[PDB]
Amino acid sequence: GSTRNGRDSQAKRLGVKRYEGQVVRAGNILVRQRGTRFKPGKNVGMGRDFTLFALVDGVVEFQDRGRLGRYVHVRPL
Amino acid sequence: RLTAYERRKFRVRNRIKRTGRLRLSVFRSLKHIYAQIIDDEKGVTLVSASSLALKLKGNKTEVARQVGRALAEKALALGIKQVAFDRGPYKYHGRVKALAEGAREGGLEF
Amino acid sequence: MKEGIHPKLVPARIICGCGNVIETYSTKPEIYVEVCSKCHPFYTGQQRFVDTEGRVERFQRRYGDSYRK
Amino acid sequence: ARIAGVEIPRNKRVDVALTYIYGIGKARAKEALEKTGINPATRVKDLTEAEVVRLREYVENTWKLEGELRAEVAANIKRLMDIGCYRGLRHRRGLPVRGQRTRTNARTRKGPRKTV
Amino acid sequence: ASEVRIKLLLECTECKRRNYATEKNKRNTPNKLELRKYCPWCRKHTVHREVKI
Amino acid sequence: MLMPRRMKYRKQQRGRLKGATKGGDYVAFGDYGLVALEPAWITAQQIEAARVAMVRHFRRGGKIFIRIFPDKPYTKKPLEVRMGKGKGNVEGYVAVVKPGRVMFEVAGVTEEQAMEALRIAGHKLPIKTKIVRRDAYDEAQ
Amino acid sequence: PLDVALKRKYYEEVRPELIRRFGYQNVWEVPRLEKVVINQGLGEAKEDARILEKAAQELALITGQKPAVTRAKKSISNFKLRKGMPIGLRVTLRRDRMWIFLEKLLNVALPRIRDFRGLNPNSFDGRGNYNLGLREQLIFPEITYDMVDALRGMDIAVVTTAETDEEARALLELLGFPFRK
Amino acid sequence: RFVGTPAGVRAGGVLQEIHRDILVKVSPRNIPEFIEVDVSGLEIGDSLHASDLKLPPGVELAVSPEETIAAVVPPEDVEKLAEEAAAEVAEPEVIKKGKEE
RNA sequence: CUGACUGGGGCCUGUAGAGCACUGAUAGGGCUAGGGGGCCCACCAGCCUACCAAACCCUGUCAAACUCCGAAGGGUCCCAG
RNA sequence: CGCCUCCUAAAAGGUAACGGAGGCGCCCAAAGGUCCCCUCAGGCGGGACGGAAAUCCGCCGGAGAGCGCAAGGGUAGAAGG
RNA sequence: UCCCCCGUGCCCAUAGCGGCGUGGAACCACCCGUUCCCAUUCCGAACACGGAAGUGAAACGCGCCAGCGCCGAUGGUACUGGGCGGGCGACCGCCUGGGAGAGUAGGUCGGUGCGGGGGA
RNA sequence: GCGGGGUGGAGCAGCCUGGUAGCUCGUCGGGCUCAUAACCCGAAGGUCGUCGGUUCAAAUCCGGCCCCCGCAACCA
Ligand SMILES: [Mg+2]
Ligand SMILES: [Mg+2]
Ligand SMILES: [Mg+2]
Ligand SMILES: [Mg+2]
Ligand SMILES: [Mg+2]
Ligand SMILES: [Mg+2]
Ligand SMILES: [Mg+2]
Ligand SMILES: [Mg+2]
Ligand SMILES: [Mg+2]
Ligand SMILES: [Mg+2]
Ligand SMILES: [Mg+2]
Ligand SMILES: [Mg+2]
Ligand SMILES: [Mg+2]
Ligand SMILES: [Mg+2]
Ligand SMILES: [Mg+2]
Ligand SMILES: [Mg+2]
Ligand SMILES: [Mg+2]
Ligand SMILES: [Mg+2]
Ligand SMILES: [Mg+2]
Ligand SMILES: [Mg+2]
Ligand SMILES: [Mg+2]
Ligand SMILES: [Mg+2]
Ligand SMILES: [Mg+2]
Ligand SMILES: [Mg+2]
Ligand SMILES: [Mg+2]
Ligand SMILES: [Mg+2]
Ligand SMILES: [Mg+2]
Ligand SMILES: [Mg+2]
Ligand SMILES: [Mg+2]
Ligand SMILES: [Mg+2]
Ligand SMILES: [Mg+2]
Ligand SMILES: [Mg+2]
Ligand SMILES: [Mg+2]
Ligand SMILES: [Mg+2]
Ligand SMILES: [Mg+2]
Ligand SMILES: [Mg+2]
Ligand SMILES: [Mg+2]
Ligand SMILES: [Mg+2]
Ligand SMILES: [Mg+2]
Ligand SMILES: [Mg+2]
Ligand SMILES: [Mg+2]
Ligand SMILES: [Mg+2]
Ligand SMILES: [Mg+2]
Ligand SMILES: [Mg+2]
Ligand SMILES: [Mg+2]
Ligand SMILES: [Mg+2]
Ligand SMILES: [Mg+2]
Ligand SMILES: [Mg+2]
Ligand SMILES: [Mg+2]
Ligand SMILES: [Mg+2]
Ligand SMILES: [Mg+2]
Ligand SMILES: [Mg+2]
Ligand SMILES: [Mg+2]
Ligand SMILES: [Mg+2]
Ligand SMILES: [Mg+2]
Ligand SMILES: [Mg+2]
Ligand SMILES: [Mg+2]
Ligand SMILES: [Mg+2]
Ligand SMILES: [Mg+2]
Ligand SMILES: [Mg+2]
Ligand SMILES: [Mg+2]
Ligand SMILES: [Mg+2]
Ligand SMILES: [Mg+2]
Ligand SMILES: [Mg+2]
Ligand SMILES: [Mg+2]
Ligand SMILES: [Mg+2]
Ligand SMILES: [Mg+2]
Ligand SMILES: [Mg+2]
Ligand SMILES: [Mg+2]
Ligand SMILES: [Mg+2]
Ligand SMILES: [Mg+2]
Ligand SMILES: [Mg+2]
Ligand SMILES: [Mg+2]
Ligand SMILES: [Mg+2]
Ligand SMILES: [Mg+2]
Ligand SMILES: [Mg+2]
Ligand SMILES: [Mg+2]
Ligand SMILES: [Mg+2]
Ligand SMILES: [Mg+2]
Ligand SMILES: [Mg+2]
Ligand SMILES: [Mg+2]
Ligand SMILES: [Mg+2]
Ligand SMILES: [Mg+2]
Ligand SMILES: [Mg+2]
Ligand SMILES: [Mg+2]
Ligand SMILES: [Mg+2]
Ligand SMILES: [Mg+2]
Ligand SMILES: [Mg+2]
Ligand SMILES: [Mg+2]
Ligand SMILES: [Mg+2]
Ligand SMILES: [Mg+2]
Ligand SMILES: [Mg+2]
Ligand SMILES: [Mg+2]
Ligand SMILES: [Mg+2]
Ligand SMILES: [Zn+2]
Ligand SMILES: [Zn+2]
Repeated sequence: GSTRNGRDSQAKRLGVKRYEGQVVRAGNILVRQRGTRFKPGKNVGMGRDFTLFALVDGVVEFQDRGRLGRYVHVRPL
Repeated sequence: RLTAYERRKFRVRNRIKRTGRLRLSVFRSLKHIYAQIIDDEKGVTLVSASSLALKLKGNKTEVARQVGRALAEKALALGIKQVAFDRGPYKYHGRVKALAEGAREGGLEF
Repeated sequence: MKEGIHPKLVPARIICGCGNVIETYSTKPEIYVEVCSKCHPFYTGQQRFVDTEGRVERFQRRYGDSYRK
Repeated sequence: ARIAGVEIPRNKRVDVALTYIYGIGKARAKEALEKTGINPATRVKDLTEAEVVRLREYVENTWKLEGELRAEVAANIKRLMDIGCYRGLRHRRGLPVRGQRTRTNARTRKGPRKTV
Repeated sequence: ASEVRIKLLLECTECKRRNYATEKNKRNTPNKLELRKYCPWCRKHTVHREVKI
Repeated sequence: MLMPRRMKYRKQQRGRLKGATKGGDYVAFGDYGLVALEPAWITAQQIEAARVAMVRHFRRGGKIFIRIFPDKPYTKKPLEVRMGKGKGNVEGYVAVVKPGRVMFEVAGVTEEQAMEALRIAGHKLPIKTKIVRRDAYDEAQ
Repeated sequence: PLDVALKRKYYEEVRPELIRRFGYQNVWEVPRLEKVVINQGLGEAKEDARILEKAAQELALITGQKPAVTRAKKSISNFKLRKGMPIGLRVTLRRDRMWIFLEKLLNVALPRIRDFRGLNPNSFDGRGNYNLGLREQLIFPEITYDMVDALRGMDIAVVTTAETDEEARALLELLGFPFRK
Repeated sequence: RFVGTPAGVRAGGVLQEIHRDILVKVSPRNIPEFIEVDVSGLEIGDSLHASDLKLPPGVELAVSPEETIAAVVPPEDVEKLAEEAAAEVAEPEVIKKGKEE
């Protein structure tokens, strides 16, 4: 008796890193994701693996714009 | 169900907003050509200029260059200098290119 | 159109064998045809060429009424 | 195509060429060249566009040719096959029609031998 | 990287030093790679040429 | 007997049997029903036994409706092996049935004809059952 | 622009008679021609001798317009087809060149056709467009027996501005299309 | 109320009453006691529809007339057991994952 | 004084339950390609189907690797005890 | 036996078993940068050779296509051509 | 400050599919041409230019209709944080706080910001 | 439990490296012989155990089930 299965991969620890109303510095990572679950909004960059991070010091805000997707922003302090 | 006109429109307009500038959007109809500079952060138009409002003459292309020198003229009076060109669905050429160059001679920065 | 990829259009003289001449444009200034719209069998109303047959068969034999009654 | 609906062989004498038409044989060739006064000896390449249309016009107008000829003969067998005539069954079973032995030969109607 | 997909270097065609390493498929691209790259020595762009690794 | 003709997956985790039925809880087709009083995995072998029994009473006549279906694959390790070396093999199929479902409904038959086949059917089952007839409550769902 | 017979005939005879039979209340409501597209699904040139400048040279003479290539959308085993392989030609005629082609087509081509018994009544789109096939390109006047290597016909699609087959049928018959039934 | 006894029933069949009512738009002042149905013509397996529904005054149908309403179907038979027990059933085929789908 | 826990407030989530819109499963009915069967034909179409049965519609259901839905909770940040 | 995807995993992250399923040990000189343009699968109807399926015309079709390769996520307001 | 139209946003189908009706003074569109800028793996179809004879036919805008789509209570239930009972179990109850989904009633043939152009 | 296998009627190739089914005998039709065999000349027949999947395309690559050969199954 034997298994032709057995394997799985290392977990990747994805998801939101900073929640709305939290104060972040320029560079802080905000959301780690596979594809654009959330989209970069004002003051928010997106890296080659979809990682949303803050472009300026300030405060996080989320916005759910329907068929336009969900967005993350940073508002200047 | 979108159309090539509509898609092309978003396609350039989306890239313009992302650079955060004031947008010099240009409308070009069969007879006339309009242009307004908009602050998308407020959803608000800050200055306008159009052939139809200036009652201008014949040649559409020179008409464009003139509504262009116009838009700048009103513009610099409001402190507006830096701005970004919204060629909409219109290829940067002809009438639209002409308005753009008019805005440039006027001193508007882009 | 693009230049240098396109055959050039000129006033043309299509001639038929009935002696119909057609005024048109073409890549060749002069052409002769064997047949046209002005003379074709199906075309000219119902000019039923070689056969106005009506079959003729099969009642049509009739040779003759000489078999007796 | 020239006459009639087909383009008869240029480089042959005008009388032979015509027989390259479905419906016109050696007889009908000399027969068309009589009633038009065209030389039976001349090569087809050497017809006047005048001689062409005259020879053209007679032949096409007197006799059923190429397409329609095939069409009637078709309908002729079509009906014979469909009335249930003896000659019909012979066409419908694909066998010969004219009182030939079938026990041997008969190949032209039958086709290559289907050996056993 | 494989037997057919080889590794290689780019040599500055002016100063002859290798400043960049990369790969190619030598079946798909039998000629030597030619590319302009910033050479840190000449301090400008130069046509760089594929050389044996 | 009953079993899926094909499936996305060969083996299924066991899960639970908590709660009353999610649906299937009202007469829908026939005149009378057999409803489950307690939870269980009813096997295809039982469903067919129960079915055959009912047609066997009717002889000629009636219509039988089977409202449950065995889509859950049942696993068993081969006899006398030890724990481990992977999941058992599929050996049969079961219908996951919670309290309150109608499993069988009958039609085109006298009431005593139906009470009795549904009864005989009921003995063939690993659970307690209640026989019910169509009410306006059933009509109203 | 060009004055030609069919273009003229459309406005002069076809237009009014159409307004008669169907009683349109707007000039633009009445049936028009938009485009005739010619096609050569070829594909005999898939591999073999994928040199079909002979037919592009042909179609260019027939229509006074350089055809464009069509290439394979997907690869096909049974057809021996690599995706993107060059398998056909297509020229789109509008306006003046559209008329001139139809003009020669109706006055010349269909007559020269083997045993011609009229265009197919039933090849009507349902939305008022029309399509027809040709077995031979010799059917045209500009292609002599000499300049051809092999028999190659074509697909011909004519688009109307009509909405029903019935207005389309009329527009085309009024122009000069010969229908059997 | 399926008036009549179907011919499909008299040959051994069963009248599968699919809908024992029908949805309907109508004024409160216009409530029918039922709607009668002629099922006497039905065979195995012949069927009536919402289309075949003959409506009382002032009452309009609220469903698609495509909807079937009653059917006459074959009965159970012990004689089918012989085939049904001797009808072969195969082990189930896995819908695939990976370089299989 | 920043702690466990607690109050208010925002943001995050896809479970329990449920659902069948997607991926699959699924009983019966309707409608209906394809075949099988029974009439009539080989002139190629037709007609009947208490036969097996696609797609669609209806009724009714199932699912860790299905979700149009979707909790209680839980995580985190601010102010306060 | 290392690495990736899904489920188990109890709606943050993490989470075991000789639990359930699959993939990787490559590839691309464009399958890379950018500017410009373009929109799919599928269904019905129509069309010479031409077929279930080549190419052509029309109408319906928000994404069921495509994105080299497994799966998930993402995606035509492009990441697809 | 009100009405219509042209721009450009926001809300993200209560905005959509379909059907009917309506608008050309103005604006927009189709439209008239292809000399010129520019353009077609062919085509002035598209993009583009110079235009103003016609037409609101297509498009668009504005209204109307609930067949489809979309939104959707109240009530009740499932489930459940915390607290307790019951069964050999599979499983089942009570208390307190929270509370779906389905379905029913019913709503919907869009609302609103800013700048232009016209009209009262 | 591990490795190998199923291809005209018999027995083997082709599978690894996807596009193309081959060899000997046998069968059938003809010839030599009085006749048969042998021998000579021509010719038929495998849709590759199945169902699924990958692919543009599968005898070939991957999975399922089926049947066959070989080896293993030990301390106990
Ligand atoms: Mg084993
Ligand atoms: Mg194993
Ligand atoms: Mg495992
Ligand atoms: Mg793990
Ligand atoms: Mg891990
Ligand atoms: Mg994982
Ligand atoms: Mg998250
Ligand atoms: Mg980047
Ligand atoms: Mg990237
Ligand atoms: Mg907010
Ligand atoms: Mg914000
Ligand atoms: Mg605003
Ligand atoms: Mg002859
Ligand atoms: Mg005889
Ligand atoms: Mg378990
Ligand atoms: Mg059990
Ligand atoms: Mg088990
Ligand atoms: Mg075993
Ligand atoms: Mg185990
Ligand atoms: Mg087990
Ligand atoms: Mg079992
Ligand atoms: Mg149940
Ligand atoms: Mg019992
Ligand atoms: Mg229900
Ligand atoms: Mg038709
Ligand atoms: Mg010719
Ligand atoms: Mg039309
Ligand atoms: Mg793969
Ligand atoms: Mg404190
Ligand atoms: Mg703290
Ligand atoms: Mg704290
Ligand atoms: Mg708290
Ligand atoms: Mg559940
Ligand atoms: Mg489903
Ligand atoms: Mg439903
Ligand atoms: Mg469950
Ligand atoms: Mg799950
Ligand atoms: Mg679930
Ligand atoms: Mg919450
Ligand atoms: Mg948790
Ligand atoms: Mg908390
Ligand atoms: Mg909180
Ligand atoms: Mg404090
Ligand atoms: Mg490693
Ligand atoms: Mg997890
Ligand atoms: Mg999880
Ligand atoms: Mg988790
Ligand atoms: Mg962490
Ligand atoms: Mg492996
Ligand atoms: Mg390229
Ligand atoms: Mg790319
Ligand atoms: Mg490029
Ligand atoms: Mg298509
Ligand atoms: Mg088609
Ligand atoms: Mg065909
Ligand atoms: Mg086709
Ligand atoms: Mg996709
Ligand atoms: Mg507007
Ligand atoms: Mg608005
Ligand atoms: Mg509408
Ligand atoms: Mg009007
Ligand atoms: Mg309108
Ligand atoms: Mg006007
Ligand atoms: Mg007017
Ligand atoms: Mg004009
Ligand atoms: Mg020019
Ligand atoms: Mg000029
Ligand atoms: Mg134009
Ligand atoms: Mg209109
Ligand atoms: Mg528009
Ligand atoms: Mg209303
Ligand atoms: Mg909603
Ligand atoms: Mg609801
Ligand atoms: Mg409630
Ligand atoms: Mg509890
Ligand atoms: Mg409870
Ligand atoms: Mg409670
Ligand atoms: Mg409460
Ligand atoms: Mg819930
Ligand atoms: Mg609700
Ligand atoms: Mg609406
Ligand atoms: Mg306004
Ligand atoms: Mg105003
Ligand atoms: Mg063998
Ligand atoms: Mg080998
Ligand atoms: Mg090979
Ligand atoms: Mg022999
Ligand atoms: Mg012998
Ligand atoms: Mg494929
Ligand atoms: Mg093969
Ligand atoms: Mg296969
Ligand atoms: Mg296959
Ligand atoms: Mg196999
Ligand atoms: Mg041994
Ligand atoms: Zn003529
Ligand atoms: Zn250098």
